[PDB]
Amino acid sequence: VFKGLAIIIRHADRTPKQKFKHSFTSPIFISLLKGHKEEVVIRNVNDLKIVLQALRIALDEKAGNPAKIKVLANALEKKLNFPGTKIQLKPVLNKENEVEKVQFILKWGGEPTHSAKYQATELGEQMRQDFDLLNKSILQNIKIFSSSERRVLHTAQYWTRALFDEISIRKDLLDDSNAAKDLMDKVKKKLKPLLREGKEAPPQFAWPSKMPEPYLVIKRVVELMNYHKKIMDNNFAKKDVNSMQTRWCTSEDPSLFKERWDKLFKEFNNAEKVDPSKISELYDTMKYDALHNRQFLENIFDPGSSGQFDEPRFMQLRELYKLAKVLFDFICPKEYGISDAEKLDIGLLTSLPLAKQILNDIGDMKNREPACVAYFTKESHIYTLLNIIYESGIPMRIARNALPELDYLSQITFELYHSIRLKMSPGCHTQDPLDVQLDDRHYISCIPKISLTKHLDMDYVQQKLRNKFT
Ligand SMILES: [Zn+2]
Ligand SMILES: [Zn+2]
Repeated sequence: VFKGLAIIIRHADRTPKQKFKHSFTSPIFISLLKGHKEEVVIRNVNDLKIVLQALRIALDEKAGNPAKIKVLANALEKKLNFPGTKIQLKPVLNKENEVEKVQFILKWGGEPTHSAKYQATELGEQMRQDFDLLNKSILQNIKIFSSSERRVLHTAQYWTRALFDEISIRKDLLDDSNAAKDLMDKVKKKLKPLLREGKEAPPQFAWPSKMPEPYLVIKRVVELMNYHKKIMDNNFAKKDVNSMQTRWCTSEDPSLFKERWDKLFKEFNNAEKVDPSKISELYDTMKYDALHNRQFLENIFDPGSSGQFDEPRFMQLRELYKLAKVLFDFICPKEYGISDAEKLDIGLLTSLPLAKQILNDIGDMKNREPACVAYFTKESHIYTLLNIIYESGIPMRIARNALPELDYLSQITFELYHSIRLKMSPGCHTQDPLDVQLDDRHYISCIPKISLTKHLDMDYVQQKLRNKFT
């Protein structure tokens, strides 16, 4: 009895955001500022090659910490051609308005990975199969939206190709708005106390019963992190690191691997200083490495041999992955609101325009004689739109805490049949990243959709929603 579909889709796999920062006083580094006495940003690929050349000059004639110029230079050579890669030069002025030192900040990442096109194409083909079995006329009524971010449009483009300018960027609905950033900071400060001292798993807050107090979990993660840093150092100092993995996608090499983890090891070596914003960073890198650098991850963290044969050795690492998922399940989802009122206000400030559009599109599909509208959005809108759904009081089949992580290519579906059925998918998500069978593509298949509600009267679902718009 199908009549239409309004599907919200998250962007596909992306690389972790990474940056190197160092300050230099040598003249060759100061000359990169080209006389300017304020922050200088470099994003022209040709300008990056010139800066790259400056690092090679510094190398031949010692100008700065040689070890640190190599890591910046090596990272830049591999990353100079990636959109979003930039250099920031922050000059430091002394009492006489003279630049005495310049901070060199190299930032890169946040681009869709080589795996994203595969994930998006499978979904577009799957949806073509699904549609050509429900009603072939639906393909003639496809409308596609995308945020302005490159990673989001990238996902939208390959899904559209797989499904069949038609993609209509809509900044007001699907791009980020500073309306909720004022309120998410009020919330962010509220999460720090939840993790420290001895808060007894405050209220429900998405936390397992068998787990000890949040502060104990953090302290154990620090122990596992301090443990693996020493393994990594021991492996770099003794073994050949360049032979620990035969495939390096995205132009990465063992040096960039060490940098991502060296930073995290620095940020997770004192439990009384762990920042809750950095839990998501730790967990984002663990998925990335488990997806794209498993072999090197195995070997560079391989302890060796402890007497007995085949004695399991990746015990401390599996524990670390498990504990990071707990922290990611009870901090990051609560950046969009802790209390129901916070989840509500942040949810409206972020996704109210999109929510009004969806109900109207469902209303049009009822009056037309089926169609589909796909909105490709950043990760933030999926949580917030979901929060609006729950706080509306509409009868659910599953509680919020029970939903799986809203991973890459997570979807929210509004199926119109008169009756509305809500379904969701966690996207390309796995419960055992260290055991999943991977291809050379470093690509995980997508999880089928699950029903959030049953068939609910259309006229009913509009009152509960329009009552929350006050
Ligand atoms: Zn200037
Ligand atoms: Zn890869």
